[PDB]
Parts: sequence; C-alpha cells; structure tokens
Amino acid sequence: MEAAHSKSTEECLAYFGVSETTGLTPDQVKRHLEKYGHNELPAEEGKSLWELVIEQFEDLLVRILLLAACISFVLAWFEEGEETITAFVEPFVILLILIANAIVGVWQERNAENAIEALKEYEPEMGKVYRADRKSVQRIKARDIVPGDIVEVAVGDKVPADIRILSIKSTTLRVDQSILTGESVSVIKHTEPVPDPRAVNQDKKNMLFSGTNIAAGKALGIVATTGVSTEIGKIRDQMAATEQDKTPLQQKLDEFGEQLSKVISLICVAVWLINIGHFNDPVHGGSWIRGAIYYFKIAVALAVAAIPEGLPAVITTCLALGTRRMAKKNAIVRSLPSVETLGCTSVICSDKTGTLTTNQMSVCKMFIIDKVDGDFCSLNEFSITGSTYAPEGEVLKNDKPIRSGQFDGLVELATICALCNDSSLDFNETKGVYEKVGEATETALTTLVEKMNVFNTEVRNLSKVERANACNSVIRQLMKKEFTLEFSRDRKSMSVYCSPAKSSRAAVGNKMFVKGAPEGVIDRCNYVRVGTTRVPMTGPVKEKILSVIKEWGTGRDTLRCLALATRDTPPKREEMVLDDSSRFMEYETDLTFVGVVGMLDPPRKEVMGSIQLCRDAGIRVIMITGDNKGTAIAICRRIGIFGENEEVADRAYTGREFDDLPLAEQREACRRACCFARVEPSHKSKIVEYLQSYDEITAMTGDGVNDAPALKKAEIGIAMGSGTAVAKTASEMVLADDNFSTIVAAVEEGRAIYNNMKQFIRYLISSNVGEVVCIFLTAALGLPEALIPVQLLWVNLVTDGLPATALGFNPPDLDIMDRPPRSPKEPLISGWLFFRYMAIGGYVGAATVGAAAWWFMYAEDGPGVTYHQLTHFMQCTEDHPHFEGLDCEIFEAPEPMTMALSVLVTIEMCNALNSLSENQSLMRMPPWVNIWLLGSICLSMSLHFLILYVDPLPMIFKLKALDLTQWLMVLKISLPVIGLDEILKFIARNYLEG
Ligand SMILES: C/C=C(/C)C(=O)O[C@H]1C(C)=C2[C@H]([C@@H]1OC(=O)CCCCCCC)[C@@](C)(OC(C)=O)C[C@H](OC(=O)CCC)[C@@]1(O)[C@H]2OC(=O)[C@@]1(C)O
Ligand code: ALF
Ligand SMILES: [Mg+2]
Repeated sequence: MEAAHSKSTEECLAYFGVSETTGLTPDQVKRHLEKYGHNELPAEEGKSLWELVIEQFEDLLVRILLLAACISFVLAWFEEGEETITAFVEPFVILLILIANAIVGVWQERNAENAIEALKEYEPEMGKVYRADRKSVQRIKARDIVPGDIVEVAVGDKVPADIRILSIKSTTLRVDQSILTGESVSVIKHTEPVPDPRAVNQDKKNMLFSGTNIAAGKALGIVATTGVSTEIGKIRDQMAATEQDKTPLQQKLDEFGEQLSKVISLICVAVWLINIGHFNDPVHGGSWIRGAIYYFKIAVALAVAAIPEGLPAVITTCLALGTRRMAKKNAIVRSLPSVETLGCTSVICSDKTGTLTTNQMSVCKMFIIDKVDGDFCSLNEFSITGSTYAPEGEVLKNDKPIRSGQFDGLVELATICALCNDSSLDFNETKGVYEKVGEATETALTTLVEKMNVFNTEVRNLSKVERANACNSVIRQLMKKEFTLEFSRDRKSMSVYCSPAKSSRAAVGNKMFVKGAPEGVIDRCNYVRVGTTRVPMTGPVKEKILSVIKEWGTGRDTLRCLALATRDTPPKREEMVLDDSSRFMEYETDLTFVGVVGMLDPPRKEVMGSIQLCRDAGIRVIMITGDNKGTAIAICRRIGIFGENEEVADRAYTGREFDDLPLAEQREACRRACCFARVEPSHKSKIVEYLQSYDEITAMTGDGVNDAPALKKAEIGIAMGSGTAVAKTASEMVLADDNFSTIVAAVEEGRAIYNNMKQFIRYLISSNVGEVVCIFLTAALGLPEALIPVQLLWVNLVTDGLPATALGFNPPDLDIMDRPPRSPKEPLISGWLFFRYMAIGGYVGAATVGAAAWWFMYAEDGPGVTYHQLTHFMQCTEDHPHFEGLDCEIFEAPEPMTMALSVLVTIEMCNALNSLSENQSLMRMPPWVNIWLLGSICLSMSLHFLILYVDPLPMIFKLKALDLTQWLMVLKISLPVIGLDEILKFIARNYLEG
C-alpha cells in the first residue's frame, strides 16, 4: 500500500480487505505472497573468483600488452639453431608479469566486506502475525510476512516490515529509528493519519519502519510494504547500485593508454612509409609471408617500450606503504586508490550525531528560584561540565565551583531527577567506559545526580562499577517509588508516586515528583519552592521562569529543557485510578515548581579546530543530519560552520524544504547551504551527488546506517571507528580514533603521497619515451636492433622499478596544507614540462642508437663498417660483392646491444636524480637528500652487472659484459643528461614561473 501513512486505520484495512480481528486467510496469504514476493532484502554476493581476474585484464594497456604477447609467441617458432637455446624467454616474461599482477591484483580486491550483508543484520528472523488461520498470535519467519498482514510488535522487538500502526496497546509506543535517522531518542508513535503525502520518516509518527526497534510499548499494525519496498530497502538499493567512480589519477592513466594505443598504431604505419623504397625493387629474397614478420616483430618492440609496465607495481607499493603510515595515525584505509583522492578533497559532508558530536546527552545548565518579592524574582543559575555519561564533572555557580548540597532547591531538584527516572548508568569493564541503560535524556539525569552528590556521599574510593549509581541509590533509599504515572501525549509530562521510606501505608508525607515540557508543568504549578519554603506562583515569577526557559530553549545553545516539580499533597493512593491515563494530568495538579535542567548532545572538543584547519586547506565542511534543524544550526555555530550571529535563513534547510525547491534550486542550494537537517538516507546521497555535479571531489563522514548511501556515493567515505558496521563496510576509510583531526592528517598524507606519485609517474613514463625514440630510429633508419623487446621489460621492472619506489619517499613540502585543493583535471605532463621531457626523450632515443652504431663505425673491436653498409647490414649473405669485410654474424653480436642497454640504464639512473624535483637544479636540491634513491640506483647498477657475469642470464638477454675500454664510454654518453634537463630546469625557473 502506497502512502499508508496518509490514510486512516479503516482505509488501510479496507485497502487489503482484512479484519483487524482475524487477519488474512490462508488464501489471501498465498495470493499476496505471489503478488509481492517474500519480505526479504535480495542478497548481493560479490564478484566470483573468475570475474575478478578477467576484470584484471579489462585494462586497455593490459590487453595491448597481451596481444603483443601472443604475436611474440606466434613468431617464437620462426628461428634457427644459432639462438635456439632461448626462443620463448620473451613470450614467458611477458605473460608472467601479466598473470603476476593479475593474480596478486585479486589478492587485494577479493578481500572486502559486503555492506548489504551487514545491512540485512537488521532484518529479524521472526515476526508475529494474526492470521485467520487460527485464534492466537502466530510467530513465523519474517520473510513469510506479506503486505496486509496484521502484525504485533512488543518492546525489544525489531520491526519486521514497514507497518501502518492500527492500535497502540500501551499508554505509549516508543521507537528507536536510528537506522533511518541516526538519532537514538525514542519517538512516540500514534495512530492518527499524517496528511502530507511527502512527509519524511521523522514525520510519519503513525508508521513503524522495518529494521527499527521498539523501545517501549505494545502495538498492533497492518503491513504496508515489504522487501525492497521499504525504507530500509531504499537504503539497500542505493548501496547495490553503486560502483565507485575511477579515481582522478586512474582517469589520467586511462587517458594516457587511450592515446598510447593511437600513437603506437600510428608509428607502425609511419615506419611503413619508410619501407616503400625496398618494395619497388623486384627481389624474391623475402616473400610476403616473410615480409610481414618484420612488422609484427617491430610492433611487439614498440608495445613493450611504450607500455610502462612495472608502474602498476610501483603504485601499489607506494600506497601500501602509505596505508601503513596512515594506520599509525589512526586512519584505516580500506581502499588504496582513495588515498590519492583524499588529498584532492574540496568538500567534506558530515553527519552530526556521533560524528561531530559525542552522542551522549548531557545536562549543562539548571536553575532553581533564589528569592521572590513582588514583581521581583531572581533565579539561581548553575552550569555543569562534562560531555559524556561518566560521573566526572562539576557544578558551577558563576563559573566558580560549589557544593550542590548547600542549596536546598538542588537537593530537591536532584531528588526528582533520580526518582522520576526509568534509566540508570553502567560501567562497561570490557570497554573501560560508562554507558547508558535506557533513554539518553534520562541517563543525563542519572549522570547529573552523580555529579551533584547533594548528600556528600563518599564516592572517591568506590570501583567505577559501583560509582555509576552511588548517589542515585542514596536518594532511592529516602523515598520509595510506589508507582509511576507513565508519560501521556496530552500531558507532555511524567510523574512518580513516592512514600517516605520506613513509614506505614497510612502515614502522611507522600509526594509526586513531576518531570516534563516546561509549558505544561509550569502551568500546573500554583507554588514555587524557595530553598525549603514555598510561596505562591505569581505572574512575575512565572514570567521570570518562562523567560529563561525561552532563552535556553532557543539561542546559541538551543537546549532541551525540562521543568521539575513536585506535588506536596498528592491524592490518597486509593483514590487514584492508574488504569486511566486521561486522569493523570489532573493528578499532576497543584504543583510546586522546583527547577529546570537543560541538555544537549555536545560537540567533540577537537572539532572546531579541525574544521578551521580544513578551511585553511580550502576544504569546505557541510552538515547533513537526520536530527532537527534548531539543534543542527546550534551545533553548527558551536563548531564554526556558522558565525555565532550569522543569518542562515537561506543557508540551512530541512529535508522537506529541500524537496520543495525545484531541481536547479536544489543544486545551487548545495553550494550555498552548509546545514541540512531532518533529512532521510537518500537526501544525503543526493546532496553528495549534486556536489559532484560541479566536479568536486567530495568526502562524506558518518557513523550510522542512514549514512551508508552517502558514504557509498562520496569519492571518499569515512566511517567512525566506533560506529555501525554498515557505515564501516561502505567506507573507504575508518577513523579508529573517532577524531575529526585524523581526517585532516589523512588529507595531508593524501596530498604528500600524490606529490611523490607525480614524480615517479613522470620518471617511468619519461623513460618509456626515450625507448620509443630508439625503436623508431632503428626502424626507419635501416640499422640493426640496439635493444630487443625482451630486455626492456627487465629495465622497466627492476632497473627503473627501484628508483621509482625510492622517489615515493621524497621529503614533502611544508606549505602542503596551506594551498587549495588541486583540480581533478590538473594534467601530469603539459606546458614546458611536455617539451622538457620531449627533449630528454628523443635524446635517449639517439643516445642508445648512437652507442650501437658506435660499436661499428667509430669503434674498437668492431668492424669499422661504413654507415652505408651499416644501414644495409641486411644484404650480407646475399650481396657479398658491394658489402664485404668480415663475417656476416657480427650484427647479432652481444656487443652492440650490450652497449645501448648500458647507456639507457646509466641515463635512467641519472633521470631518477632529475626527477627529485620539477623545476629544481640538482645542485640546489642535493641529489643525496633521498638516501633511499641513492641506495636504489646502486642495486640497479649491481643488477646490471649481475645480468652479465652470471652466464645463465646474458644468454636470454643476449648480452656480454663490457670492460673499461667500453664501459668508460657509457659514462660519457649518459652523464651529459645532467645538463640538458639541467639547463631546461633553469629556463622554466627563470623564464616562466616559480
Ligand atoms: C610511452 C611513450 C611515449 C613516447 C608516448 O607515445 O607518449 C605520448 C603520449 C601518449 C602522451 C605524451 C607523449 O607524446 C609525445 O611525446 C608526442 C609524440 C612524440 C613521439 C615521437 C615518436 C618517437 C606524454 C607522455 O609525454 C611527453 C613527454 O610529451 C605527456 C602526457 O602524459 C601525461 O601527462 C601522463 C599521463 C599518465 C600526454 O600528452 C600523453 O597523452 C595524453 O593523453 C597525455 C595528456 O596524458
Ligand atoms: F547522526 Al546523523 F544525521 F545520522 F546526525
Ligand atoms: Mg550519526
């Protein structure tokens, strides 16, 4: 039934044609069960083991490096016995790394908790219905409940489905709807209709929502909707349909390989144009079948030279280490890719209760009457410190500590708070903290009484377990609570009947202690207590009292206020009719006003500061809460989201108000407003989405089940360490410490990491440039292969793979948190940096090819072959005449190729020092600042030797160690790089900007 909250009890029964007295028939149940399905949230299992892997290859650069791997195997057959000892060493290491990351890849992702699983933990296994099937109530499987069922709920019960309340059995039905509002306070339901068809959950006080629980009372209702058609279902649907977007960095990479596929494809065809001068001459020394082999080989070369493999492993390494670092800072990162995105945050959306606040109601102000005299009435106001349920704190009179026991009014105020209470305190020994037992607004009263210690009870030596209710028990010993007149909706107050301890039932001196909404209570008072005396309530006194209640109830504190009173001469136990509550208000009459207490859920101590720091980093903070607007705005002023006196008419909205604005208005509203109150779960995700429609990287921080959709939606969802499992499993990070401050340090860590990732992302890609310049030259220039695609891999995995990981340790800046969030679009390489790496790029390309063509012409132990007979090195065994000198097997010699690889390596070992800073001369910025980089270059050079000496290696790589005569040469061809880029680093920093 849609909109059951807007209809009457009769209309709802009619709608399904059911009897409140008998319930559905076995037929009706079967028909409904088929028409609506089972009352269950569809389970969503994670991707299978097979999927995870396949998804691994889904990457373009990965599918291009795989295609080349195949062509590298198809042509792995065509080979003779000269090198028949190593023919498939390439098709091996090419797919070895592919399946290496693929496998490991799934070793991180397949390890994740499911949010819907956690969510279904709010689904009860059992429910209670009245089926025509039989007379007494049946207890069946919740999933077997259907719309139209007549259900019964009782205190402690976890509501089975979205139900329209039919009849409330007790005086009141109290419900905890924190899974939908994040507020634990008991909501008092009723059965009357709620007209507005757009009423938010907080407004549907005639409905019971699946997943919530009964705090107190017994009720009968009719099921309106089940399964995914419930409020918890919408939460479930927003979490199912999600799939976090690709981080900003991943997009830059996906863009890179998006072009690499175009550039390479274009370079191949490019070289093709330079191979038309051999197609003309009518020669049969190379058929088409053979003629194609050339291209498929040069292609596999370009691919392995372009695709900067190894990077995917360098990144994962930096992040993994960062995560360990952040964990030390109390920030558990569940999604590595989010670490980078957190530094790029411009807006932080935050839940209020239990996130910005402690979620522990605390009484911080209270007053009693001082003296009365005609139109003059003065109050004794006090303040109480303490923001938790712990009995730690003091009572302040004018900011100066005092003893409550001195004031008689406070002895009575405390007596009422201890007696007119159904809650208590408890010390959780396992957790080492004090926790409430029962309602929060009542435990605040319990806690206040322990702090006041109006009878000066000796408590310093009691165990924390016994300290929890010490002072309350003392008071419970003075008066016996005969019975309590439970709260009534038409009274807004509650009272308890008490007789003196150790007196006869006939004895005189009984009292009623009242607690309630100030208006009603104060109006039933005809007297005001003064110390231990009592004088008549008069217009002046009443106005004095109501004036301060008004200030406290709506100010910069907007506190929940309770008036405490007592009936000095209550009715005789007998003449009281307890079974009829409409008679209670009259019993709670002729009252003596005693005092007022003011409470609120405080903010966490370190939140104002944390938000100021966020502001410094150019990050805005917005509040989105299910709690009411008045207290939401109050808290916003207390933590600095609003000015103590700022006008917020257009800067704060309730969910309902927001829903009224048209779409374009809603959007703009998210840019202007900083406080959204009395919202529903989907309102939070919608706000985050609007924020994202302006291309802002938004973080969401919360602790409730109602925060899940938004947490899921935000680029960076951050859950409170001591919050719900649902929130945690939907987040990218968890603040084990529960401090907002931690978020700030995580953003800082996020900015620093990316800065370092920026360098080694350039370093590696840079290297890959010089490589392609090489393969390009020795492709349209005729020359033999200076470097084979089976060597590059090792270089881009171990040679550069080490300096990279070393760069991820560059010392971060100081002004890191004084600059505004960087744009998601900010490119890695462009402008002068595009050219600077273009020069170094082509350079290495010819720096290697030059060392190869050097071992021939201007060489030593090599044939001084002329450049012409060098480029035509092919025509040797076919054209002996023209081209002739030595043996035709000196080209594929392990010398020329082993001369270019030494250059490439020596260059990149110098380029890693050039990447220690964008526009900074290595001389100005000591290349030894990063000790891990120096030691890194060593391990690479040593491994460059090891890949020569130990024969089992240079065999597959086709390399041969060089001596001083040759090695000294490399140092003089690569070393000049600390100049080109050195001069270039001067240009930008002296002719562009700094
Ligand atoms: C792997 C190696 C290379 C050389 C490659 O093809 O990189 C190109 C390329 C695809 C881009 C370019 C390279 O393009 C050129 O250098 C122009 C053509 C000259 C080649 C001559 C043939 C020998 C990057 C690498 O380099 C330079 C030095 O100019 C910079 C940048 O890349 C980034 O910002 C890094 C993103 C991870 C990208 O223009 C980028 O395309 C984009 O979409 C960007 C925005 O990304
Ligand atoms: F704790 Al909330 F909205 F769920 F402030
Ligand atoms: Mg909360």
